[PDB]
Amino acid sequence: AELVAKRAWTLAGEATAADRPVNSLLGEDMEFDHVGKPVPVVTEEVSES
Amino acid sequence: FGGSSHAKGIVLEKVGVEAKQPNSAIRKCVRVQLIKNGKKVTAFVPNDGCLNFVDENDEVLLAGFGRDIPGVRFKVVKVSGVGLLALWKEKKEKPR
Amino acid sequence: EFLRFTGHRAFTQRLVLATLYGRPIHISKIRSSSATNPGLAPHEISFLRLLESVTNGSIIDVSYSGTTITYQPGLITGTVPGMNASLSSDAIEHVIPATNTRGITYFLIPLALLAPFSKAHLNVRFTGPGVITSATHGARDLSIDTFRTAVLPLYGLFGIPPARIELRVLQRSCAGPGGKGGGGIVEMRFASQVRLPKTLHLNRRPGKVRRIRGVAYCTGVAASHNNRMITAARGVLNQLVSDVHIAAQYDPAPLVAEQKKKTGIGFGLSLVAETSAEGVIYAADEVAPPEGGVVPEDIGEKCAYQLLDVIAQGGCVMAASAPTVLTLMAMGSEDVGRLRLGRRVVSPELLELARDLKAFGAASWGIRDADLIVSVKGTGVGNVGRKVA
Amino acid sequence: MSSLRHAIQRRAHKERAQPLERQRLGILEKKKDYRLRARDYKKKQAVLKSLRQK
Amino acid sequence: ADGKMSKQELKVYLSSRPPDPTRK
Amino acid sequence: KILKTGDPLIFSLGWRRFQTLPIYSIWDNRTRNRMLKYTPEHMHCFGTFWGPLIAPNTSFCCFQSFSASNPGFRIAATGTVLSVDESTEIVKKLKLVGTPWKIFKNTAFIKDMFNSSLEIAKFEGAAIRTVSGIRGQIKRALSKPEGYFRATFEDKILLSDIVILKAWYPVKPKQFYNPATNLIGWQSMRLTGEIRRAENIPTPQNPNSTYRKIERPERHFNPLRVPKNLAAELPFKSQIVQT
Amino acid sequence: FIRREQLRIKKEKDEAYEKKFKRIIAEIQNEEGRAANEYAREKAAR
Amino acid sequence: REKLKKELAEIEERRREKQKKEKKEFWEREGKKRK
Amino acid sequence: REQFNPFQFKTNARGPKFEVTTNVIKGRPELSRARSEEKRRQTILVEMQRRNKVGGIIDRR
RNA sequence: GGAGUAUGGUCGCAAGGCUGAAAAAUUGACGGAAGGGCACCACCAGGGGUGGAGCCUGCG
RNA sequence: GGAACAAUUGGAGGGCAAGUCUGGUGCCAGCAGCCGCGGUAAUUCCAGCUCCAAUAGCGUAUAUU
Repeated sequence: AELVAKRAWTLAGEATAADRPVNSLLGEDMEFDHVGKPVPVVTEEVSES
Repeated sequence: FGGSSHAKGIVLEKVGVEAKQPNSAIRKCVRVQLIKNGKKVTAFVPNDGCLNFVDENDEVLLAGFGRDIPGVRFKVVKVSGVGLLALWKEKKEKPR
Repeated sequence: EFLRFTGHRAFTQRLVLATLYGRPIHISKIRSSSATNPGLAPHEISFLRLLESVTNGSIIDVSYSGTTITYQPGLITGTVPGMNASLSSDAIEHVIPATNTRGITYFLIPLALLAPFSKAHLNVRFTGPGVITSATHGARDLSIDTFRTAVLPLYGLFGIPPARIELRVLQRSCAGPGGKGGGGIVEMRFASQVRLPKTLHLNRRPGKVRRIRGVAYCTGVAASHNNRMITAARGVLNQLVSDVHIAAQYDPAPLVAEQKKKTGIGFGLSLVAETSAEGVIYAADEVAPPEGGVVPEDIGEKCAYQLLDVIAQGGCVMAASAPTVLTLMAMGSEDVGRLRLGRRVVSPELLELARDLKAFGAASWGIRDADLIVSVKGTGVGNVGRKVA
Repeated sequence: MSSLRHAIQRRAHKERAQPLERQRLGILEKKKDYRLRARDYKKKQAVLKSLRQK
Repeated sequence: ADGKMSKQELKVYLSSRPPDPTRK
Repeated sequence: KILKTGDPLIFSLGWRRFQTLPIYSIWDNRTRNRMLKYTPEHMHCFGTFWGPLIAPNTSFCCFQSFSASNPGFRIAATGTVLSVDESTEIVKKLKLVGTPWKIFKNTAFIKDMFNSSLEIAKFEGAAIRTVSGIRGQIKRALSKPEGYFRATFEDKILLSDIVILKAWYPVKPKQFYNPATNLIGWQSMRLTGEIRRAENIPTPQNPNSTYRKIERPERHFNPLRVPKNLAAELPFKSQIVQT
Repeated sequence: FIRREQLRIKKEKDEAYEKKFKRIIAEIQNEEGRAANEYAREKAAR
Repeated sequence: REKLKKELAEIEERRREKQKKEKKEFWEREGKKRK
Repeated sequence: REQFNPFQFKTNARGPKFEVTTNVIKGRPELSRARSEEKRRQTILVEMQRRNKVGGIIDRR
């Protein structure tokens, strides 16, 4: 039944915001690249150094 | 090497198994130990696909290699007594 | 769950053999007599922590009592960035809690014997409050240098190269307040795995013991003390041997969280004797009593006498390393391993190792004379996972 | 080399086409189209630039 | 005192590397 | 035939024989262990199944069924075993798609990708990329229509384009295990295709994924357009002459 | 937090990677070229 | 024209390589004569 | 020291919108973000390591 | 062969702990009184925000 | 009557993606690429890409001459 069943959206290639439910992305746990450097959080060690 | 035209040797380890570029020669290289002298050398396979067939501790016939890493002098020709090129054209299977 | 054990003796040994076999076991009645502190001991539970950490896919449960446990072994993998850690050369952290008395080597020798049977390397980093580095009075646990230069050359004999066997200390430490305490950090990089180690034949007599080396460590005290220890020990041994040579080493102090506090004060000395025949080595250690303050000369005499006793008693391998080399010879290939043991050297611990291996189901030991030549039949399992390229 | 490759190796990829529920917005711009756009836009901005130069 | 061994014996003994068995 | 991942598959390896579903991956360029959808014809790949463990470098063979009524070549596949573990690290690609809502010079809003500002601010700083090959970055969720967001790009993207995010999502195989005990009699799992013909189910087929023959109309551009004040202030030698 | 962590991890990982392969190709090319030079000199005397 | 020009680039590369071959052969042979 | 390096912390410049009498630092960005980053380490860095780790110590005591 | 340049690996030194966390000054250290110059963070003439209620980025 | 009564062996080359990998003062470049979103009774693709050699014989290794 599962093999003959429709693939989940997590394994269908594209997942459009029409396809999947709402908060499903926060529920998940994935990986992605980034681009760029975020700023350095000026913390105690930065300051005291 | 020696006086022979070919050499039989033992696959140590396909060094360059962690490769990034497919057709790089450090992908295609493999350390072998030529049997009669028990010596470690390294050789090239002509193709990455054939590198997928070759595994360890298989007897390897190899010969000279003459025409980004110039200096490897040998190239593997037969493994476990079967022609690598015939495997690569999918003519025969490999005896294991 | 399937195999069962009883008592608390040879806990690490039973455990590591269950790892090495993948036999799911279940042990009962750890501390049944002790109504005071029944169940586990803290070094044991940190040991279980470390085992779960280093391995993968293993399941371990401990009773509400804490006195019965059950363990489904997974695989020996090591410092992996996918599951365990972040990088390849990432070091896996291990704290052990402050209420530890037992030895670092008491953690190491099981880890040391298991780790050449991993898929990738091992990168353990022992920190924590209870990281003693010295010998214990305790169960007379080994010290770091003793462990290193006393058992790792044996892996060199077994086929595992010391070239990629790596152990380094950064801080050393004694017990301090009672048996508990510690503070010295260590890290070990077992970088040599093998398919199957070499099955070995130590059968020739280790007759002419050539020399003696050793190491005096002092952690918090003046170096005059370990100097005096060298004087004492050479006064014992120079009637036997010219080439006795002991390095000395001084560490200021380890400092531990409560704000921090100095601990691990003490000193001790390690003796190793080296036979001209092959890698045959006799070791002993002595450590000052953690609250005592006895004379370092007496400690030198004591360690000297211990070395002399193992000289008299040991056939080739000493009793401390006996379980190790036996287990490795067991995990050697499906052949005969031939060790030359001495008659006095047999321990109830060694007999227990025999018994529990027989419970595991690998083959047995044949015993003929020459001291007693023991021979084992290797089960030839080796590591289970390895990325054969 | 070129003789060390299969014919199915030598075979091609075909480019995908615009989703048929979206042909309203013209073609699906891929790398050919992109670079032709940026060719013309770099050129015409460089000509504007040399003009403000003068 | 004569315990002071050598730089070489130091390097083989107290260093991170355990001494191999198969050397002289 | 070539064979699909997740399909049943009977393996002859060691003493045992056992029916399982494998998970096919490549080793992308020795990076990330990417889950295939079909096995690569005339190419080695990496499979991962769930069953008995064997010390490595062991040969094995492989079949789709033991039917005598197979017209030809009942064997299907072969190779050696490479490694064993628990909980492999399989990944498959995931493309999170939007479509541009408005397009300014650089910064483009994108709408139909997300269902919440929450999901966006999880994917803060996200490495986004239009099909045409313009790179770019997701920077803030847009507030007034819930689920739209702001992104900063490398040129003027086009309302024609589709905004795709590349991500990598792990898969794990299923832990089914049939010991194909032939002599006692035993249940074989069936294949998806005969399953579809049996249960009278058409194979899923996408109008949006079937390949098509594209017309490329030959692009020309508008002529150069230069502003009023510029053609005023410039010096004689280069003024524009217009009739 | 994932951005700082991923940056640190990625930089370090590929740095170690390229270091490893640089050393590997140095070893192999040096060995093979050394042996090639020796065999060339040996044949060259003949 | 573009096909021929690229090919001429290839053949010039061949010429430069053989020139370097001849050059280092010359200076190898000559250097021993100057030792 | 804590005073004349006031930027160890935040306060409003205004003083109270309403004086109420019954018987000023407003919280520290630096320690706050520091403590939090330690927590984000000890949870999400640890898990992001342990992406794919199966099984564990079932301690009931 | 020579001269450079890189690159990696080898080798030796650096790599032995009276020890156990928290000054310089013939020139310097610190004031004080007077006198000047300045400033919508001073005086003076005014002006104008915020601070009252709602909305919400941000910050704590 | 070619989808066959089923020519081979070498060499060189060109064309490619909602793919991958690496480098950087943005679009560039490099290597490469059966791996592409879907889909296996589905696809009908450069539809059998181009050219050189030998051809029922030829290639490669080493020794060479």
